Amino acid sequence: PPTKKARV
Amino acid sequence: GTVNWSVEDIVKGINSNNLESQLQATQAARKLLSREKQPPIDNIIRAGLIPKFVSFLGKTDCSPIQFESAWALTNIASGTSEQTKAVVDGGAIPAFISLLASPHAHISEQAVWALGNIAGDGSAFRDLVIKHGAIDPLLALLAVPDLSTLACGYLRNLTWTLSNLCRNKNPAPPLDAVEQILPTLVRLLHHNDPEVLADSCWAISYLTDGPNERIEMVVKKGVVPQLVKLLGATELPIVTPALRAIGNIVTGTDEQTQKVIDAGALAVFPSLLTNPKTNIQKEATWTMSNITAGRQDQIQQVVNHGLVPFLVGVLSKADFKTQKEAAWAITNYTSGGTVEQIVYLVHCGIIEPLMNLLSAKDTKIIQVILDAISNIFQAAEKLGETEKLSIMIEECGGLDKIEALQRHENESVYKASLNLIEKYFS
Repeated sequence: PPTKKARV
Repeated sequence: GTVNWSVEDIVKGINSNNLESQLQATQAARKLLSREKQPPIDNIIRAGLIPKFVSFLGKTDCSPIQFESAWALTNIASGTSEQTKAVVDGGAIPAFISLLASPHAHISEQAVWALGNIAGDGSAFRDLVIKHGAIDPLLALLAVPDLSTLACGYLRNLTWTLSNLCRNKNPAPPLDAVEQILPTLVRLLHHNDPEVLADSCWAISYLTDGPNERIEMVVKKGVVPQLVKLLGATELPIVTPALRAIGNIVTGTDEQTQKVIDAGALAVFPSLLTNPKTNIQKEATWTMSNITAGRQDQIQQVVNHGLVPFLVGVLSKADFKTQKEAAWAITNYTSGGTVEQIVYLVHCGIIEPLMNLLSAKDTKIIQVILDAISNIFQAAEKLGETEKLSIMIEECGGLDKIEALQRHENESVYKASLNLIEKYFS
């Protein structure tokens, strides 16, 4: 999984 | 119209003495930061806007600006470690933890998300989020009789942030935090949403990626049967972390491995060892290698489930990394197995693919294969059948490869090969 994710 | 503002206009609005102008400018910033095409994170930081956003997090009387600033900061913190650090340095951690108690679900969700990014940066920020007390309010958000009454996206974000609190090593998370989180993870592992299940399995895989004491923390909660069940799922995003967790667990003690076996895991490995996804095959063969490294009754369980032919198959044809894991599984088998089990291994056809792998350009797999051959020859001696094995190796071209290895760069390689030649081919 991703360490971080932006909200788009 | 908050679309396509300039950073300069955003600064003008945020520096006004007007809460509504500040809100409009903060939403404009949020919209800049939420475009997939190169969001201007560094320009936003350089304009000095993070402390303003953090202070807006505390404006309980204007929930919309709380939300917009939470979103903007989430997206800043989703970037590089330096950008996440910028968010942390502005005091965002305690402010987001406070927002976890917001009566507005979209705001507390945004706070969960932001803390997930911060903790996901690494061990230090993870542990700092924990020290500020994030775990209690996070877990309180999940204290409902039926998880199905929570919004799906909300629950997914909570699960993901919790998995980031379980993630990373050097150091691993604090033991007391792991014990605090684990019951909720167990409950999430029985939820029916594929993403919740995937991220719960990932959290478990993180917690089992360590020494036997951590593995034991997890195994004591009784989750291994559920992990095996999920190992049988059709969704690859679930199988992958379930298999990772199972493999981690079987790196532990023979008793922990036995708990995996008792849960019925081996019955899934015919498909896993033939899975069309290369990484599933590799990790299944790695798991098998750490099961054939155990007790003779566990090797015998591998035999009874019909898995030796599948190991022969993976040794015969697979991605090379999977073949190397299979060679490891064979060497462990032959090192720990009885004479009868090694005989059975030979009768399933291990010798020819084993030999064919000796022409590989990898020194470690050659060492492993030679150790395997030595163990098999030892069993043959114990049976007085070394000549049969010598002939078998000669008929498939193995003797040529071993004699060629006699003159190899690596020391262990040439020593072991010369030993084999002198001992069984003279």
